[PDB]
Amino acid sequence: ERFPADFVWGAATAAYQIEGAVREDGRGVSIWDTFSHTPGKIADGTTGDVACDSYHRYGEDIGLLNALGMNAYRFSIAWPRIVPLGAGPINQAGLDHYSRMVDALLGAGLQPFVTLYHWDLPQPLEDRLGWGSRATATVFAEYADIVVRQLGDRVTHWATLNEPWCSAMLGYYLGVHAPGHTDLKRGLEASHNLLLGHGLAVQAMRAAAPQPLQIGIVLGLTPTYPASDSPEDVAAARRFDGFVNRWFLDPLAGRGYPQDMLDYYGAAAPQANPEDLTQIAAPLDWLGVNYYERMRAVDAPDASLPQAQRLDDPDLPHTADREVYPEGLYDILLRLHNDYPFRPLYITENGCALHDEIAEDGGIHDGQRQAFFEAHLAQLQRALAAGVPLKGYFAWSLLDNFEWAMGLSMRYGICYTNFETLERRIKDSGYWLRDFIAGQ
Ligand code: NA
Repeated sequence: ERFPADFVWGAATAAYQIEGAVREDGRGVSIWDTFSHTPGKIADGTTGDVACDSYHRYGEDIGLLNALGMNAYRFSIAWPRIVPLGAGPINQAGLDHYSRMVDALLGAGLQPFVTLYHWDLPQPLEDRLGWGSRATATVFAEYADIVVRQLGDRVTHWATLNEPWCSAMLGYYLGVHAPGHTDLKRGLEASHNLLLGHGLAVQAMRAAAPQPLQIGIVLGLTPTYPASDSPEDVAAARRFDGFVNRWFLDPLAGRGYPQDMLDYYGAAAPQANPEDLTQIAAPLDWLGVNYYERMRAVDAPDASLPQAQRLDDPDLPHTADREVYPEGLYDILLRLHNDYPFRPLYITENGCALHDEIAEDGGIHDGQRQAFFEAHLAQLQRALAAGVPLKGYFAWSLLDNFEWAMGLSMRYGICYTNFETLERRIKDSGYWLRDFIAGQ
């Protein structure tokens, strides 16, 4: 029933999703400014131009985290605020902003867990192919250096990237995230340059740091299960597992890219010399897992790569946008612990979206979200029992925000955001986490 006395308890956000103030204090244009301002890309016509106004209202965010009894806050720094041209001079006003925010967090007893890259590539870099270019890896590392030099006296726990599978595949293969390209080959190239940027950044950060750091990367992992034991469905499960999970885990673990996937991708695979693989495998202090759903896979020979489609289970619960499968969190952690070298581990996102409203009494009665937390935290207890070296849990999200291609329409917060007034209110699931955490 109990977590470690020193366990990290937080909630998570990303800069473009919450900050607003997109032109303020020298901020440059990101690929998500471009993409959200492109008609038709966002479901509901919204942008991150205002979002939660957390650029001005991070004090209110800190107020929520305190009310919840949290001891940590996962958030991202916007590259466009720091190096507005992407490769070029720094913007001291950007760094001063996050400096003040860091001091405010520490003053409140909240450990900052900083993500350097949460999808907001400076547009001038995208103009030169973005993650399709190796040069972008080099300048990511330079950005990482600058940030750690200024803030690494106070922040020990850093993640280079958030969810490179999204940035590469949704951004450059499927076209549903910024920058919105639709080419497999470019998606795969982007994956390699993201990974190379990660590895270069780790090295740069260790050199630039004023004290030893605890550096990780954050991956979205989706445990995958064949719908039957047929060779066709099992192979479809392996292909999906490789496309999402092992493509990133293996090179990070020093195992190269998975050979099955290299053979499957054929001519679309990127050109990956041994020197790049050595850099990609730069030793980490921790690994973050973002966990939402499983994939129950059936073979789908006529679909695009990886030729595997989800077989829905209507007896399972569904949220606004996903199937619920808490057991998958235990499965993927047990696999990491036993099969891969990363440790310790943090759950850097876990949460759900629902059609939340303010009820007549003023509260938000999101029982399904409460039950979602309760069920996933039970699986974490099981994983801890099995010896998994788990050191923290961050709910996605602290508050409702701009949820990428779904816009403001898809509410993941444990706090409700009124996007007209910018008032935040804690949901019932938030109060449950508060009281659960206080018990711990
Ligand atoms: Na439902």
